[PDB]
Order: sequence, then C-alpha cells, then structure tokens
Amino acid sequence: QPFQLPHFYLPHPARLNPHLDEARAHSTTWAREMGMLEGSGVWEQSDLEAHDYGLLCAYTHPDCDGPALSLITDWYVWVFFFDDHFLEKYKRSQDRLAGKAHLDRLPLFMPLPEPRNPVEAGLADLWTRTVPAMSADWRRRFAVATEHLLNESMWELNPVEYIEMRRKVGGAPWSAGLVEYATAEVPAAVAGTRPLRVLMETFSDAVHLRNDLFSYQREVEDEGELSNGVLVLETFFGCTTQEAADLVNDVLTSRLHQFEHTAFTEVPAVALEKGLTPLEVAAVGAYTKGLQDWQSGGHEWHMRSSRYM
Repeated sequence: QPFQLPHFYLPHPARLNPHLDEARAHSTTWAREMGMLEGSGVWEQSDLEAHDYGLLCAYTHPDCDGPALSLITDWYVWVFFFDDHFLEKYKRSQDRLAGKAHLDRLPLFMPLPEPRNPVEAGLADLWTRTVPAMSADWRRRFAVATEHLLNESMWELNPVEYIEMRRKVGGAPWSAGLVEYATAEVPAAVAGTRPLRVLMETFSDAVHLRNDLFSYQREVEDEGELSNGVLVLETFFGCTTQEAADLVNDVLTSRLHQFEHTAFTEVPAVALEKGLTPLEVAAVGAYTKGLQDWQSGGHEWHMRSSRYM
C-alpha cells in the first residue's frame, strides 16, 4: 500500500439497492450483447465481473428500481469500457487521428448511424433506452456532459488548478446527470442559481478527490498517470505521500461540509426565493438526497470492493 488510508468523514451511511444481483446479471449479459466482452480485444467477462460496477450503481443509486438500476449500470459499464477501449486501440498505439474521428463519431449516436465499434453500439442502445424517460433539457445537458467526459480523453499531445479543472472535466457531473435520472431532474429555475452551482462544485470536488485517494496505487505508481490530487499536493508542497493523502482528505472533508451546508440549508432557501412550486421542490430535495447517496455509496464501493482489485 502506498499510504495508510486517512480518516474519512462519513455523515451519511451507504444504502444498498435490493435489485443488485439483477443488475449484475443484466450488465454482464448486456455487455456481452454489445460485444464489449471477449472478442473485443479490450475486456473479458472475468474483467467486468471483477470490476463489479453493479455494486457501484446499487450503492450509489439505492432508491431506484431494478430496470433503472440496470440502465445506469449499463451506462457505467459503457463509459468504463470507453476509457479502456480508448486507452487500448488508440492511446496505446498512439494514433491520434483514429481516436479523433472516433470522438467525432460518438456524439452522432445521441440525437436531440451504424456503429463501427462496441462503444458506438453501447452508446446507441443506451441512448435508445434512456431518452424516453427524460425531458429534452436533460437530454441536452447530459449529452453535453457526456461529450465533455469523452473529449477529455483527447489528451495525448497546482492544487487549485487541478481541483478546478477536474471539477469541469471530471465524471462527477455525468454521474450527477444519471443521479437526476435516478431520482428527479433539477428545475430550470434554480438550475443557474449559486447554491446549486456550489452544490455541484463541492460534490464534484469531493468525488474526484476521493477517487484520487483510492486510485493512487493503480494510476500514479503503476500506470504513471500524472493527474492525481495526492501526487499534485505531494509535488507542490514537497510533502510525503501520507501527508498529501491527509491534506487531500482534509480538503475532501471541507468540501463535504460545504456540500451538506449549501444542500440542506441554502438550496431550499433559494428554492423558496425563486417561487418554486412544492412539486419541483420535492424534485430538488430528491436530487440532493441522490447526490448524498451517490457519495456515500461511492466511498462504500471503493472501500468494500475496488481497492482489493
């Protein structure tokens, strides 16, 4: 182990989704149907089964029913398979043009075309299944977030800078889109207000920092990935790895506190200040609870599963 895991701030206990096993079998079968499994040159069945993204989605989205959980699970399986496939067929072979054309072809499967690869097929099926359940606004926003996350893999060619950039280019807003699918979508009235932006900011920072704390083994040391919270703080402040871990954890705790504060106090305040109807207020609250649940279940999935892989 690179460092001893710091003391985590965990105000809300993680809850597990009762439909888990169903999501596991369905995600495996679906991943096979997309051609992401053996024969792809990227994943085998054992790899996907070892990753266990079904547990991640069941932990992060406890209140959604079985099929929705299955959909979210297929989304996560797809994006992780996207990362691996891009780091295999393109990044490894160092072909920029092919990957660029790929990243150009991907948004075409999310209209607001015939797949040449398992990624495009998966994205197509996922869009087909997901779209009827959400509005046009969510479609646009989630398409934008998705395209952001995908185009962030184009990189082949300072702590505050790192956190702020990862805030925009991370996978947290994407996951939050899937969250507002899991519970309720955020009304356009309070969508642009400061408390919601701070909500998204703190959430993103927290998730990303935690992920950095748990990925230091397989990314910094083993892979050689230069982007990590712990690594950045370590090189910047000249601190030892453990000290950097403790600092990142402290910042994480602070972001969680600001998260809770703005969520359970300021957000309903700006919800009432914008004259939002109670029906939409319930949606905002459900969204907040969805974020909290996602954080909790995420940490729990990291602790109980991923760190042993």
